[PDB]
Amino acid sequence: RVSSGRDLNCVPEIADTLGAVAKQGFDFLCMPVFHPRFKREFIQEPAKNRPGPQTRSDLLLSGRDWNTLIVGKLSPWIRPDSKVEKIRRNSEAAMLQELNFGAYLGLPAFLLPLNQEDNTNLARVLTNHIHTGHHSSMFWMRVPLVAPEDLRDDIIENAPTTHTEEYSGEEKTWMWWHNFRTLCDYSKRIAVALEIGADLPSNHVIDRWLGEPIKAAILPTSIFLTNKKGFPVLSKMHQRLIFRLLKLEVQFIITGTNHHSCSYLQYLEYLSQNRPPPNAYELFAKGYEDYLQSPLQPLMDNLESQTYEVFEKDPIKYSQYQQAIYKCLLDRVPEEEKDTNVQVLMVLGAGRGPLVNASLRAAKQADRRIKLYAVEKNPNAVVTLENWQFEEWGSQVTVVSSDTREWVAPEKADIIVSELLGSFADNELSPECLDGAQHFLKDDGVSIPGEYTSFLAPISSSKLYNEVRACREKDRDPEAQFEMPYVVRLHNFHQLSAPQPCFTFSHPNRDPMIDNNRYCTLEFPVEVNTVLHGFAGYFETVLYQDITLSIRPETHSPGMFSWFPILFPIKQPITVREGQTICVRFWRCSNSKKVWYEWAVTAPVCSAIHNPTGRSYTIGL
Amino acid sequence: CMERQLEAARYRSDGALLLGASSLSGRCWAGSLWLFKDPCAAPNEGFCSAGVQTEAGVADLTWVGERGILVASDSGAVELWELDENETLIVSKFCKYEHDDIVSTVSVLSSGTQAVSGSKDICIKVWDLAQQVVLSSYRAHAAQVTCVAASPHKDSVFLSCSEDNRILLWDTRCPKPASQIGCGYLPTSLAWHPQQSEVFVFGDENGTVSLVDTKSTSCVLSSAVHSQCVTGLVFSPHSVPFLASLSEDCSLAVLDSSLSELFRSQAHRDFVRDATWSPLNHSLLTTVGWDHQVVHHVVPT
Ligand SMILES: Cc1ncnc2c1ccn2[C@@H]1C[C@H](Oc2cc(C(F)F)c(F)c3c2CNCC3)[C@@H](O)[C@H]1O
Repeated sequence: RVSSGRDLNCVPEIADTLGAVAKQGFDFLCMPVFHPRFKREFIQEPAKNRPGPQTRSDLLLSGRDWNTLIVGKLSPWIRPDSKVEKIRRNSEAAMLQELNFGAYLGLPAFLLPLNQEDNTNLARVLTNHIHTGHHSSMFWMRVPLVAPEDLRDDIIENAPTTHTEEYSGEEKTWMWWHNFRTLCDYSKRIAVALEIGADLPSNHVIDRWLGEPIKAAILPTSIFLTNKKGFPVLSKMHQRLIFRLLKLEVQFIITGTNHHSCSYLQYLEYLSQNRPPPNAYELFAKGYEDYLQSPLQPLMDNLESQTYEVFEKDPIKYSQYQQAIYKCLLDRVPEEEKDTNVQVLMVLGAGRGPLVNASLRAAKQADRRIKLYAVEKNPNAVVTLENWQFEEWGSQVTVVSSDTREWVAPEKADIIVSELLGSFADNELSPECLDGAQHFLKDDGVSIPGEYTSFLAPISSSKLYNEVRACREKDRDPEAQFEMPYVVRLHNFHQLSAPQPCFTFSHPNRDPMIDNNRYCTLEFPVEVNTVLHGFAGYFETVLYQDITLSIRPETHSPGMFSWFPILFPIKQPITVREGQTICVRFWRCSNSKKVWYEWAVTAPVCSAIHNPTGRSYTIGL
Repeated sequence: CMERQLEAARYRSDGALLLGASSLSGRCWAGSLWLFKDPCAAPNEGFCSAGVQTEAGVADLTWVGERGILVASDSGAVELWELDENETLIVSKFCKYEHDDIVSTVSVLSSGTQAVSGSKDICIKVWDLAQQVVLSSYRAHAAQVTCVAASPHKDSVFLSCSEDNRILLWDTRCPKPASQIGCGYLPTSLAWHPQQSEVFVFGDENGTVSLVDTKSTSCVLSSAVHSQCVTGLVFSPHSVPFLASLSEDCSLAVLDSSLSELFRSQAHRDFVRDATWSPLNHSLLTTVGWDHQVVHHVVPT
């Protein structure tokens, strides 16, 4: 249940060592591809001409074992940023030699350390290896939560450890990683192997690693407390961190010598088994985590049958729609008028008919009479509606195969019910649609939903930033992927500020010079040091009175699957210091043919205006 | 199968040569311990008095008296290996895995009952050789412990140095035992002076050797002996001792008290790892290397 490995620095006999590791339970071994102490010379004689083999043979293991079980480790004497010219030159050659030997073997990962502030030449030599030949291996940057210089024993008489808070100072190992991956141009092949120490740092220090590509978590044996029975266990703070990494599905690594009567692995497995079970949303999204999808355009496109199937299997959303109609039927028809008044109920964008079936159950419990209409423009869905109109609904439902803005209705409506909302509420053009249905609505008719509001929150996620970067396509603008929203089940990210309302629409809009274009300026107070990559969009809707639906994480409608958050990226990531305010501007724009968003960051620094005139993205009318 | 890389050469009181070695390449990365009652018959494996195979490479070793041998293991263990009553075998006393990485430096304290190890796990541990336990565990450094050298005559004083650029003067009598002795390049080798218990020398990774007095951390005299890192420094048994410095530049130099060069030997074709002066002939100095050589030098005095 937990992918775990063993970190070693001493491997006298490769197959013997691997067999013991596999018996222990480790799915892989991190070991040195050359002897850790076997320092080599490449420039001066006579050590340059050192005879004999340079390392053990590739023959000692099957190609499959080298591909799935061995994780390389850079030799600890290799120091490409040494202040000694000869050590840099020598460690450059030795580093390429080790990296190339790992590529020769098809190793699935290779470890490199980040133990000092300056790793510029280390980055240049890794970047040069990445650009040479054909390999595809992952590079794991072993970086600690707390630098060894800041966790030392306070035992140097003339050099004491500081006892004052250094906010940014305590997050120094994050900057070591940030500079390193900026230098290597955000390579998808460069990830973090995070080293947890005996005493965990402040929460803000830990939170600096949110949205970061963590592929492994290194637990040294010395961080384990001993229980009454004698087996290794972890503090309740260490366990909380392990639970956070289990959500990211990192590979746990056990390093260092044995100090307990694998017991370390057994504890990890025990923790893994006792984690809270995944809820309905958590089980539905399993696989969709940080996967970028295009937002649906049901108006411009015709939805596939299986898309409607998925939208139908959301009991919570339809139960909320049932009650919204149920409360409206009671409010519109008094019990004395129970069989004198039949309400004109019109579903707009009926699909295969799930709202039609909600309006039937809402007429039964409310005990009022309704005349149903199922308006749908997708002719393929309309085939499903007409087979049900004959087989089950009957004279009750009048299926109309049209676009709501071009339909000339027989009589005016009492209630119009629609589900024309996207993850950013109005992104499927619901305002435009319901506006073109207000003419066939009675001078006192109800619209369900009656209101909806979009929300935005600034996020940090170098992983989602890298995921959007990988969306570059040929025959288009090389940066167009940063000027369009994506629907995504955001997972490895950090929300830098509370969601705030962006655009609101209310139906009906009995005001002339209505105008669905918008311009909103938001100010997001940020309490942490971070890197902004985009803005998560969510929505809230008032179906009727207190009956509401929401994807705003704080007010999220429990167990609802129909919507995932949207992501509005930005071309260039923006450094945000603790106490700074991120200021974002959003626009809803349109002409007679298309509708689109435009957006820009105005503080702490300006970005370019994203998607000017829908050049990268439009929503068709 | 065999250990070509000779790591340590240590002459005891009578004149029997100690030999630590590791195979830092090939199928097996294990190590070995060897005793040669006839020093001129080294490194020939069949011309030895005793030998033993270890499960891991020998990064460092020290003579715990005349029978015992303390070993710094790659496996993360401190080991005690004692000669048998006949001196034709080497047997394990303890193999304690208390360090989380390659144990690279070892030094036995004045009383011969305590010792100090320096690992790549950044810790420094003080051991009770008889009780077979770690008396104290010290995480005073920020990077790998390169070298730990116990004081000649004080059982609670010793020098350590690390890739964190610090040289710590230790005295376990204080509540904060360590103290930085400054003056540059990373410290790589430490040598206590035999007569001045307050003077010591150290070598850096730029081939420079520096003469340091604990008292005042200023005026300090130094010289560029080597072109590459200074892996070791050993003082001669003479009443006025000569200093022999070994290096990665595959050379050995013998210097006077003013750091001037009196000898230079290029007999080695690989890294020079240890030097030991003869207890019998004080102008005879033996150097083992990574090229499997044992080279016996005649220092011009
Ligand atoms: C101008 C015009 N005139 C007539 N109909 C129109 C339009 C524009 C769109 N449409 C319909 C709307 C309908 O959209 C849905 C149906 C179901 C249900 F069927 F499952 C859903 F769950 C969801 C949606 C959309 N938001 C996510 C959830 C789709 O069928 C379109 O063809």
